[PDB]
Amino acid sequence: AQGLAGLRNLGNTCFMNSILQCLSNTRELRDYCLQRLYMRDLHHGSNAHTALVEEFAKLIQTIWTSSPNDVVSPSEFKTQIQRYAPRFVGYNQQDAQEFLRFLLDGLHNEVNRVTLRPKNPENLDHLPDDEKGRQMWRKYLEREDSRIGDLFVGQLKSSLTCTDCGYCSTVFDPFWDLSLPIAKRGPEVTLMDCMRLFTKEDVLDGDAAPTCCRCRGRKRCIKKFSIQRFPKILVLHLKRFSESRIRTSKLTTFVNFPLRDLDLREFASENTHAVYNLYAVSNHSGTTMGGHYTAYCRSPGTGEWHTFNDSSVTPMSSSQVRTSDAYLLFYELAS
Amino acid sequence: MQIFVKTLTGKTITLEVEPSDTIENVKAKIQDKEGIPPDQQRLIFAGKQLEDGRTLSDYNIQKESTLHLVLRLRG
Ligand SMILES: [Zn+2]
Repeated sequence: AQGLAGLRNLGNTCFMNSILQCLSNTRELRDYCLQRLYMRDLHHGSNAHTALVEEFAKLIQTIWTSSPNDVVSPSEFKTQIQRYAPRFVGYNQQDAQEFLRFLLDGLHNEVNRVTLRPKNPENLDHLPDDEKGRQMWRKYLEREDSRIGDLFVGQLKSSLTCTDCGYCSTVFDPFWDLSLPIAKRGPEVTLMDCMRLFTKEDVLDGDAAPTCCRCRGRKRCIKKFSIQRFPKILVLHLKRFSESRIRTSKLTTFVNFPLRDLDLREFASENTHAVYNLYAVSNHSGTTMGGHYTAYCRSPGTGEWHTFNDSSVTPMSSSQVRTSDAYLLFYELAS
Repeated sequence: MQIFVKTLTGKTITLEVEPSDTIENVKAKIQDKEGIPPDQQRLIFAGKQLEDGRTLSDYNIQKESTLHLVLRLRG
């Protein structure tokens, strides 16, 4: 079938390939590239990074027009991303989430419908904080507004209650992914366990006591995340690093995550059905210092999973996609 | 000004900062509390990884915003 082309290792570029395949199989992002819609959104005038979006799009196009075991060489795209993000110059092993962030940032900046970003953070205390969520959202949207954002951007609500005066200070943070701490409590730790750890009430006291501006002093406060706006594509990042003050080690903890019906209603601030199906996983195997990346991806529409391992593309069953090596999870809205 | 940092294991720390603080300076504050070196630290906010040589102001990081602390799985 289609989109089952591999990517040449160019010298430790598995981190880059794994992400490229997760994005290749991101339906709406793929179609954006195949349908050549980025061309409209591109900025006029001589730019340094016009080539990033065009080279990315051309890679995706090549992948999706190739024969079933062709190997594509992303070398020209690499040259573009390393110009944008100098840290990717050369041939050292890197983190694939760091890569995903720099790349989406670069692609987003180049097709941003906002061509000159507007320069005020006023007080919205008279407003129900779902109304202020919306105001914050539209303020964000008048600086960052692209087709990439359409897909990946959600909104966090952070509610910080002073235990003295009871005031609940609310802030709304946009997010392009969520980075989840891993539960220690295992029968087994689940994705839901990690999401509840992220959204639990953090009791802030002692050296963590924030200042309450109503009380005009440092108080014990309770802080809680909830999801105010759910993104079309939900990227979940497992925080697989121990906290060591000397020497960090990778947590290889199996985190059980679902293929289908990831129901996140629990985490909504006051939702309207937010349920996801999995369609890609970037896998890491090794240590914090070194190892290898692969991707498991579900062909859009097709329900068929493949293991993408640099130049090698191989069918797999869904009973093989959940592993300890899962580091990033790509979810899409279900029907 | 206070900001928060969601750390590695589910704990949130509080930082006293100025809008003019550099990301380097913010990383020292995190090292001061968590003993993770700055060159290991990656800080994520509104999808942006925060870069040294820039300030919190650059990133439009307001009071009570949360930075997300992640390290690296190299491969
Ligand atoms: Zn108070």
